[PDB]
Amino acid sequence: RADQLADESLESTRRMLQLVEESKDAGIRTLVMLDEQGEQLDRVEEGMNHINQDMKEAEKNLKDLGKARENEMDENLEQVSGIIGNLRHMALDMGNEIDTQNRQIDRIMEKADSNKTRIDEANQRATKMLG
Amino acid sequence: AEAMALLAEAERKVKNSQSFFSGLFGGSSKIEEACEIYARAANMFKMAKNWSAAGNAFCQAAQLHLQLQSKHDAATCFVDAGNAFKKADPQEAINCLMRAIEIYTDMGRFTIAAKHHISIAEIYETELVDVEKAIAHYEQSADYYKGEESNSSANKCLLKVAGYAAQLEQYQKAIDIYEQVGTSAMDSPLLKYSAKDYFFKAALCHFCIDMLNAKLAVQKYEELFPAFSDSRECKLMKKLLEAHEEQNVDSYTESVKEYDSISRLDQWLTTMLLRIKKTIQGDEED
Amino acid sequence: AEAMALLAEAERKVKNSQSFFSGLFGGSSKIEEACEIYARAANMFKMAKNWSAAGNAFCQAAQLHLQLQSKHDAATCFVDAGNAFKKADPQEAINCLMRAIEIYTDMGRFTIAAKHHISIAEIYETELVDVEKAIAHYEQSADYYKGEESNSSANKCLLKVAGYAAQLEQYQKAIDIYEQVGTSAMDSPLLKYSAKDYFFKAALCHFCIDMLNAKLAVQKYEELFPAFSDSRECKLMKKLLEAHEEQNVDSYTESVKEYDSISRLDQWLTTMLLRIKKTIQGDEED
Amino acid sequence: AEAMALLAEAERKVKNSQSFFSGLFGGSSKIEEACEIYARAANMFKMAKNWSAAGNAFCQAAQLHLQLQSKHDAATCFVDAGNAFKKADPQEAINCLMRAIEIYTDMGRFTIAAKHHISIAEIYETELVDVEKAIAHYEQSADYYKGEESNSSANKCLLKVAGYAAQLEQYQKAIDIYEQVGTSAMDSPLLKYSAKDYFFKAALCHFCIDMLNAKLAVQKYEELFPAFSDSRECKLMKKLLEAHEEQNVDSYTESVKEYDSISRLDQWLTTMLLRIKKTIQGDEED
Amino acid sequence: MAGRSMQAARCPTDELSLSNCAVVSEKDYQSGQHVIVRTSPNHKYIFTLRTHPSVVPGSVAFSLPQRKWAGLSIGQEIEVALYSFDKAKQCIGTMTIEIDFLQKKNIDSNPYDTDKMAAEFIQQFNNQAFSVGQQLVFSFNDKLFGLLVKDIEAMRQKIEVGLVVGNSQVA
Amino acid sequence: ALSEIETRHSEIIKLENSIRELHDMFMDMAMLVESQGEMIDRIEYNVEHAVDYVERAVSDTKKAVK
Amino acid sequence: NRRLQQTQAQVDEVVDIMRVNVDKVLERDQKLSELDDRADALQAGASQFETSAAKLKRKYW
Repeated sequence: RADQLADESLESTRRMLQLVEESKDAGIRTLVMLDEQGEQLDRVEEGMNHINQDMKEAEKNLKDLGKARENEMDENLEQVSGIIGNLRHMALDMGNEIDTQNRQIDRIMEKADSNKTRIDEANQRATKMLG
Repeated sequence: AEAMALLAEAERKVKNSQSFFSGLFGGSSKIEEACEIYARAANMFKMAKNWSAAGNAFCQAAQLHLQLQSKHDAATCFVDAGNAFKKADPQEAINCLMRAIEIYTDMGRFTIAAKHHISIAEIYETELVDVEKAIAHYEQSADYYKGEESNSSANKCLLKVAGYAAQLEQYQKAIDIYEQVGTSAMDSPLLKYSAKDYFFKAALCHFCIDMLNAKLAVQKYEELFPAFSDSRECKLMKKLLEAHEEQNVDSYTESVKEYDSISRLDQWLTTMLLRIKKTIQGDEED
Repeated sequence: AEAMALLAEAERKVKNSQSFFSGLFGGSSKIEEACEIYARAANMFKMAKNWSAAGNAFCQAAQLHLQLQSKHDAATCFVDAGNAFKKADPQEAINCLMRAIEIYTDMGRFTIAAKHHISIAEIYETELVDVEKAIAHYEQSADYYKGEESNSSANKCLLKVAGYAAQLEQYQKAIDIYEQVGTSAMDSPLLKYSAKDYFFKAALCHFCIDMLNAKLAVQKYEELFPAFSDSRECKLMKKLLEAHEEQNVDSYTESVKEYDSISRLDQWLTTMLLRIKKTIQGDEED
Repeated sequence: AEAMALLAEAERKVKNSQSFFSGLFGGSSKIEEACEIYARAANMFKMAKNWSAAGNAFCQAAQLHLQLQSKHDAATCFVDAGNAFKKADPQEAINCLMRAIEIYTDMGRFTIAAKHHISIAEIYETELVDVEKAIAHYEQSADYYKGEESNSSANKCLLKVAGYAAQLEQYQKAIDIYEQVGTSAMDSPLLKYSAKDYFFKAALCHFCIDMLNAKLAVQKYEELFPAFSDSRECKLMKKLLEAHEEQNVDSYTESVKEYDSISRLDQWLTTMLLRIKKTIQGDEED
Repeated sequence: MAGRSMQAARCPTDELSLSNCAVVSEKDYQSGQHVIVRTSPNHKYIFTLRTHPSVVPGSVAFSLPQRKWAGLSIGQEIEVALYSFDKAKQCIGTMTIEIDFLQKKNIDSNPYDTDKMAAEFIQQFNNQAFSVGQQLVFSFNDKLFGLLVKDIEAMRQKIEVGLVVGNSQVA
Repeated sequence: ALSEIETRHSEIIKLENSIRELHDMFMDMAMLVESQGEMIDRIEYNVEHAVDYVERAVSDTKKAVK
Repeated sequence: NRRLQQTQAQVDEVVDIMRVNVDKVLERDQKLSELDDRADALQAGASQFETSAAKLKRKYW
């Protein structure tokens, strides 16, 4: 048991790597997207802004027209440590991407709604002058 | 079908109507028509990877788009142009972007202005190698992000500013930035982990100080050895502060060698550590 | 370019026209123009770093927008004003937001109302130090979030509520909140691991009880000796409950010293721990 | 602005006009006016937290909207009604949502139809406890997701289907679902990661087979010992298969106690593991 | 008297670093005057001035030792004010100092006559201010040491800060 | 010394334990973020396209007054 | 040796980092989930405006 633990747990330290390494792989796909999506939402936000503009004009037109075993076991830890730093790297990129976009969602939701109203009002004045 | 044909038709219509042809309403429908033409051309140019032609074409459509009276859509067109030129053959990548921000900024759109502002400072460094002009942008942009309460982005920029400020000898101006970005990081228990590296950078950046500018900054740093995250921060520092106060360019140059084990040094650290390495040598036999 | 000129023209146009200016129609088209003017001014006042001017300017454009009937975009303007005063030097940061919510709320927009509602309680606490009103907001806001079934968000706010409820002596009312937020966070296996801290906080918060409650809550908690995370919750608590029931202010302040290694104590914990540490002595020397 | 008053006037205008009222044109807008009224009512109903009434109000504005020809914004109203009743104290949360999907479905909006479809099957289970219909919905919903290229979500629902299918005796149908969701997961080497647990669940689910359906399922599983994710799936299984093939309700009951260390056993696993723990004794005593 | 804002700097040359004196500009003060550096409303330090061209107007340069005692910083802002001593009851008549090899690189066991140390110390640090617990460097026979004031007496009244004169007896 | 060798193991496992679970989170993570990634691919679609629907409307309205 | 009993918290600290990372992302899901029902539903009304604006074109233009 004594050795079945100083080695088995040692295998866990070795595994402790792929465990925190597979996490990076899982983090990459996330970050890679969070970044890709970040730029996407930029062109997406343009939509809420593009519509925000046109609607103003559209409304006006509708208004104008409407009217050594332990030595290694100690090293593996250092390995985990070096990787722990990485976990911080992603934790920040993921964090700064989350907070920057959440607030972006706010602006999107705002303008999107603001324009929704203009569409409804215009749709109630246009539907009548149909055909 | 061909872009070379479209550019031609677009040209023969992008002319302010006058006299009888102008009639009662010359209309901006012509200039806009041409804009749509050039956009259609620039795109197929972007197909044959002609880039150069794509970009210059977009510049045309956008330029006319200004004569149309619609600064917004034009601005984003300038962005399209920048996107072409950037990953292209010629330059203008810097021009288009400047021509875009001059529009977003004056239009009252800082939120996006900073978005392209950082892209700008990001190119003016990794390409033009114009650090002095890059930092100015990383900074002004961070001011905008900080204006939009977007702490996160603002810090992303500040790190760049200070990060490259120390490279341009601006060490004190660097530590100040690290101190600010460091204080405005504790209020958020979601940055605690990162707050270390900040203190490490700031304690490393030295404006030729000989005192405890760092020996005091290391103390301000609340740490408890069995924390680790922190071990990758002040531990080494302490050992560096002793090696400097004793003009020993061997204890410091050895510590950088050992520390480069538990935590590899990036190009930044390498360059600075070497500068500090020289501040010792020139000081010993002087 | 010239804000001081725009503000002037701004007021010179925002006025129900008459005589030959009014003709047959007049109002909306004009007042809106003024709204755009003041927005344009407030913007450069923002780059000018005046803030105060920018804020009051947005207040102007905002108030004006209402005189045109457009509560929506208006309220969003009040948000801009709030953002201004916030990262500015004067007050009004709280007023703008109240004027924003009074609109979003009555408009049937609770999803965004809560968005600025939490921002509100956040300023009213971090700045105004008005905890009694802040809690009222964090709570009502959480109710809105809970209505949208935005669980996580609602919990964020509740955590705020309880967290600042234990600081205001309201210990019992805090544990209750931790219980609610604990029962509505078990069905989701993405919050299992987290339900611990809740039980830890709830067990720490003592309404000066002289018995179980905490010894009962620690029991209600599901733990296993092989648990990993649970080691950072009740395992400590038990030892604390024993150091309390035995009025031993030597075993409590010791175990907290050990725990401050495997899981560092945040400001909150420290504050309450010291409070409990005092209750022990206040039972010894009595 | 009295609620019940609005509810009255709304009724005064929600009716085909006639006499001098009808005049020249009809009233396709009258019905819309009424919808806006009831909405205004449900607003203040949601204010006083009387939800129930708010929901019943939205049902009215929504039903009326249909009598106008506007399925879109109508269905959205049915959603508001559902969110109301849901967070409210009465039922109806099931009716509004069904009346919502029939619209999102007939119209051509399956993305959103499935979005509410999962909410539905989730309520018909955690509330009404009607799994026989919940599964039906979880499934049809996953089908829609699987047609929107939306693979993940499709699987999200499938997991629910099989998950609650095995908890209803449908053990075999469950392993089959796990096989499908397991095959449609390898195509994405970005899912390789979760494709384990599926094999674990499938190997655990037993329709009382006398062969080695599990010893075969664990074989089909490509695993490598040094692997980590995998050690949390088949490794245990093998040991469980041996403890079953040897009618030993001790090695199995102890192996499930050990695995519970390295990997916490959720509710599901527990229930099923116990079912197998009884099949062993039952086979010993058969 | 009233005071004036200044900026901490670095010691010009080693010569001024072996005298334990706050180097300043000739366009501000003069070699001989005394001042009191103010960094906090609870921390008051007294130094001796010594002009030098290298120094820039509106700043006081200190040596490494001093800067490791007063806890200053080349860049921060300090308030320096003129200070006058009362030679009638502040002159040092017997000041004890703790000496120890400054550099661990030059550590020997050879004998060092103290009488000769107190004769060269008063001949180099004459007409200067010293405080209880002050740190500095001493150059004796091309050998650097680390002094540390322990007690200061007048020519008996124990004083926190005194002025080393010619007939100053050091131990 | 046995005592230290046994106490060692005790702390090592308690460490090994906490590890394995943290790994469990990323697994579920990659399954969540991706399930959300597809929920955005349609957004970008419905957005830049809605810009076309609105652009076509604002254009027709203008040419309906001049 | 001590590194083992020590490094133990070097991860228990990260176990908390992800605990928030898993929550942060999930909080965005709901923010984007609702935005998915108001943004898509938004253009839905735009479709009504596209049809209405198209007809006002075949009558007054």
